[PDB]
Amino acid sequence: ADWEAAMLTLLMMLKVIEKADNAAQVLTALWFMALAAHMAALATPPKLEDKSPASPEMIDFRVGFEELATEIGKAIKLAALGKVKEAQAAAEQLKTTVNAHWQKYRS
Amino acid sequence: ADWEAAMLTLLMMLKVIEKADNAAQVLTALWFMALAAHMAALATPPKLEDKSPASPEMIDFRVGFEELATEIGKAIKLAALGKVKEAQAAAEQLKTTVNAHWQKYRS
Amino acid sequence: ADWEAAMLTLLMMLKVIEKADNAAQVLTALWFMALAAHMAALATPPKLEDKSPASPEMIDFRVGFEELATEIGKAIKLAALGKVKEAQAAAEQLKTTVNAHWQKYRS
Ligand SMILES: [Ca+2]
Ligand SMILES: [Ca+2]
Ligand SMILES: [Ca+2]
Ligand SMILES: [Cu+2]
Repeated sequence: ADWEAAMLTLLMMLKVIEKADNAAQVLTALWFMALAAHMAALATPPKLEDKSPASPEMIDFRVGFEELATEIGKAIKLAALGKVKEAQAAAEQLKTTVNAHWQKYRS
Repeated sequence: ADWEAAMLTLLMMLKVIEKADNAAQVLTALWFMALAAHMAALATPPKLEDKSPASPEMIDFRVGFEELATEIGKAIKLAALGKVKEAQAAAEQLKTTVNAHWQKYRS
Repeated sequence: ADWEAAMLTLLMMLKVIEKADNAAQVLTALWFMALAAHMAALATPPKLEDKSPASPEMIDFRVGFEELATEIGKAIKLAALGKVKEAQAAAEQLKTTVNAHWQKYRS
């Protein structure tokens, strides 16, 4: 799975979260977000493969991507604790982090 | 995903398993149990972060957590082989391992 | 999760893909295929554990297994891009790679 596959999975799963009804689905969808972010952890967007693993421009991508992953884990939390709507509220701000990270590296 | 997020996912997925009907769901839910246990493999419960990675008290947590993971894989087995109920019977004993591991490290 | 557990998951998820209707399910099922292939990446089939990690017969298994994983990522693509049927067409050829890899290492 390359970078744009996981990001499109994140964006699609966020739509499944806002349209879900129970806590099992939002926990299921958030875990897929964690799964998609886990598979593309070592991946590189098609914009930065010509920039070094030690370059600040791509290490920006490394902190921003793992910042996305830790916010997902905070959202998986409230879904597991039963707070299904605070998780959906946390998933709404998560879409901001997903949208911003995707736009500056997508096409 | 921290330790208590995965354990609450395990406990919730065990409830989805006993309430499922086919083999695809129990295989789906058991794979999420494997996924939750995989994401929190290197994690540490909020009780032992002040105990060393080489301490016997936390290496107890490392064997007990990976013992949980290998029992999950044995349960993913029977669900994949079509033995949907022997998997649910294996998931019931899996809840014992999940409950015992969670209680001695949860809050 | 051992090797035959993931392969039976792949074979079962391929049946869920051809029977699905939207793009969320096929993306969900394809991500489980990526998940099953990820958990059994370092695993070894019950036929080759008596053959070295540096032997060509098992390194054949290593390239063939990771070739399966990269074809999955190409299938997760079209499902995420909305091309739900080109993904199902890509999942049909994926079953060929799954069947061939499974038969020469299964029992
Ligand atoms: Ca609805
Ligand atoms: Ca029922
Ligand atoms: Ca149908
Ligand atoms: Cu992993």
